[PDB]
Amino acid sequence: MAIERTLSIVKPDAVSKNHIGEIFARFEKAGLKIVATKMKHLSQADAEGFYAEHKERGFFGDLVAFMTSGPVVVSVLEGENAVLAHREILGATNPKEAAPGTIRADFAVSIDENAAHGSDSVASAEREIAYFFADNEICPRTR
Amino acid sequence: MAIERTLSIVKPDAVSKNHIGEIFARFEKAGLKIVATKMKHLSQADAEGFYAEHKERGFFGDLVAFMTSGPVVVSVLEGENAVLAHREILGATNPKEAAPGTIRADFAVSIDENAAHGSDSVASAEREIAYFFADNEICPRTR
Repeated sequence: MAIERTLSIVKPDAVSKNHIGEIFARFEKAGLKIVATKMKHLSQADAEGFYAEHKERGFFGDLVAFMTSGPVVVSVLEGENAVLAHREILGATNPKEAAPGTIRADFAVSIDENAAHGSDSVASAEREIAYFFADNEICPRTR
Repeated sequence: MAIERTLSIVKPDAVSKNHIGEIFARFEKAGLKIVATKMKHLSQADAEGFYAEHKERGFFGDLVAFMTSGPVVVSVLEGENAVLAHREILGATNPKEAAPGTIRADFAVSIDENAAHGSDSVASAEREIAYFFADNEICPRTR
């Protein structure tokens, strides 16, 4: 259908075990294009701001701790049906419920340590992308 | 077996052909760790500054034009013997002279569009890394 952009995060687990390349390759093989990317070590404030909607939930602290335990790679992916297609390759949030051959199935150890993040929707994608990237930071493909 | 850092650039050809993941994976498979990375679209000044040592060369204009023709990915790779090790997996600058299985052999179409850059020495690596990255930008692995 229409060209969408979605946020990817390779989480501290997948980075520490050096799966950045393999994961990126999954994106690109499925036809998604990386139009922005950067490695970051999120501060407590960064993670808390990003996951702000879950501020009152029981798992908030766990989530913040895991996402600040080490450097991540934050990326913007562009393509047809990007949000859902990205979601398909990632697999279920729960790696034990994730289908074989997906990123979570292949690289995730647990719920907390589930390798990668992807935006849940187009609406969530715009906010998440805007959280990590200035609009002039997202590089159109020339060439 | 002393740990070094070297600069990697995925050039606009390999980026436009969506080989970022595959190339990254080659790095990680070789025991190198990605400790910094970002996608950038180099300005003419950016490119001219980085390649300043070739300013007087005839091919300078072609080099700058190609390296500004589209987005690149600049990265810092870390590991034992990183400079030389990176150059081994990259292969010869000329893809016709590159060994099988190297990045240039697999992803380069020509000498001009040869997929990727790697620092040629420790002195140049220290300069190239500092050109694109603040020390505070290079993320040590904490897990």
